[PDB]
Amino acid sequence: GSRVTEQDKAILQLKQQRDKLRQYQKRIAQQLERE
Amino acid sequence: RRPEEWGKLIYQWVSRSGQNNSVFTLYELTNGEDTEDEEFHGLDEATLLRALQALQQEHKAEIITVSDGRGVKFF
Repeated sequence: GSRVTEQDKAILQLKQQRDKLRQYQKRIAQQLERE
Repeated sequence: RRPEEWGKLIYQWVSRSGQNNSVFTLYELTNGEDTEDEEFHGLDEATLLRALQALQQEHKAEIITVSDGRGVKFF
Protein backbone atom coordinates (compact mmCIF):
# COMPACT_ATOMS: atom_id res chain seq x y z
CA GLY A 1 0.00 0.00 0.00
CA SER A 2 0.83 3.73 -0.29
CA ARG A 3 3.20 5.40 2.11
CA VAL A 4 1.97 8.90 1.13
CA THR A 5 -0.29 10.74 3.61
CA GLU A 6 -3.18 13.19 3.05
CA GLN A 7 -0.85 15.68 4.79
CA ASP A 8 1.92 14.86 2.24
CA LYS A 9 -0.53 15.53 -0.61
CA ALA A 10 -1.75 18.75 1.05
CA ILE A 11 1.87 20.05 1.22
CA LEU A 12 2.26 19.21 -2.43
CA GLN A 13 -0.95 20.98 -3.59
CA LEU A 14 0.37 24.14 -1.96
CA LYS A 15 3.97 23.65 -3.16
CA GLN A 16 2.58 23.22 -6.71
CA GLN A 17 0.62 26.52 -6.61
CA ARG A 18 3.82 28.12 -5.34
CA ASP A 19 5.83 26.59 -8.18
CA LYS A 20 3.59 27.82 -11.02
CA LEU A 21 3.67 31.36 -9.58
CA ARG A 22 7.46 31.10 -9.28
CA GLN A 23 7.65 30.25 -13.06
CA TYR A 24 5.65 33.42 -13.88
CA GLN A 25 7.79 35.47 -11.41
CA LYS A 26 10.98 34.41 -13.20
CA ARG A 27 9.43 35.36 -16.54
CA ILE A 28 8.63 38.86 -15.10
CA ALA A 29 12.15 39.30 -13.65
CA GLN A 30 13.55 38.51 -17.11
CA GLN A 31 11.26 41.11 -18.74
CA LEU A 32 11.92 43.90 -16.24
CA GLU A 33 15.54 44.00 -17.36
CA ARG A 34 14.67 43.25 -21.01
CA GLU A 35 13.73 46.92 -21.30
CA ARG B 1 24.46 8.85 -17.87
CA ARG B 2 21.30 6.76 -17.30
CA PRO B 3 17.94 7.31 -15.47
CA GLU B 4 19.11 4.93 -12.67
CA GLU B 5 22.32 7.01 -12.38
CA TRP B 6 20.27 10.22 -12.25
CA GLY B 7 18.29 8.32 -9.57
CA LYS B 8 21.49 7.63 -7.61
CA LEU B 9 22.42 11.35 -7.80
CA ILE B 10 19.02 12.71 -6.75
CA TYR B 11 18.70 10.31 -3.83
CA GLN B 12 22.21 11.18 -2.69
CA TRP B 13 21.14 14.87 -2.56
CA VAL B 14 17.89 14.27 -0.65
CA SER B 15 19.89 12.36 2.00
CA ARG B 16 23.13 14.40 2.11
CA SER B 17 22.13 17.81 3.54
CA GLY B 18 18.66 18.77 2.18
CA GLN B 19 17.07 16.40 4.70
CA ASN B 20 14.25 18.48 6.18
CA ASN B 21 11.84 17.63 3.35
CA SER B 22 10.63 14.15 2.44
CA VAL B 23 8.06 15.53 -0.06
CA PHE B 24 9.12 17.44 -3.21
CA THR B 25 7.33 18.69 -6.33
CA LEU B 26 8.93 17.46 -9.54
CA TYR B 27 9.50 21.11 -10.54
CA GLU B 28 11.47 22.08 -7.42
CA LEU B 29 13.88 19.16 -7.83
CA THR B 30 14.98 20.50 -11.21
CA ASN B 31 14.16 24.25 -11.09
CA GLY B 32 14.09 25.05 -7.35
CA GLU B 33 16.55 27.10 -5.27
CA ASP B 34 17.88 24.38 -2.96
CA THR B 35 19.02 22.18 -5.84
CA GLU B 36 20.35 24.98 -8.12
CA ASP B 37 23.98 23.86 -7.98
CA GLU B 38 23.27 20.11 -8.33
CA GLU B 39 24.03 17.95 -11.39
CA PHE B 40 20.28 17.31 -11.89
CA HIS B 41 19.14 20.94 -12.02
CA GLY B 42 17.63 21.67 -15.45
CA LEU B 43 17.04 17.92 -15.96
CA ASP B 44 13.95 17.47 -18.17
CA GLU B 45 10.71 16.13 -16.54
CA ALA B 46 10.69 13.07 -18.79
CA THR B 47 14.12 11.85 -17.69
CA LEU B 48 13.46 12.92 -14.07
CA LEU B 49 10.38 10.68 -13.98
CA ARG B 50 12.38 7.70 -15.26
CA ALA B 51 15.03 8.43 -12.58
CA LEU B 52 12.26 8.51 -9.96
CA GLN B 53 10.68 5.30 -11.33
CA ALA B 54 13.97 3.41 -10.84
CA LEU B 55 14.03 4.80 -7.26
CA GLN B 56 10.38 3.79 -6.70
CA GLN B 57 11.26 0.21 -7.86
CA GLU B 58 13.90 0.08 -5.07
CA HIS B 59 11.31 1.46 -2.54
CA LYS B 60 13.34 4.67 -2.19
CA ALA B 61 10.55 6.86 -3.56
CA GLU B 62 6.84 7.01 -4.20
CA ILE B 63 5.67 9.23 -7.05
CA ILE B 64 2.54 11.41 -6.72
CA THR B 65 0.90 11.94 -10.09
CA VAL B 66 -2.34 13.73 -9.23
CA SER B 67 -2.59 16.99 -11.16
CA ASP B 68 -3.53 19.06 -8.06
CA GLY B 69 -0.17 18.32 -6.48
CA ARG B 70 2.39 16.35 -8.44
CA GLY B 71 5.64 15.24 -6.93
CA VAL B 72 7.56 12.61 -5.09
CA LYS B 73 8.19 11.35 -1.54
CA PHE B 74 11.57 9.88 -0.68
CA PHE B 75 12.09 7.13 1.89
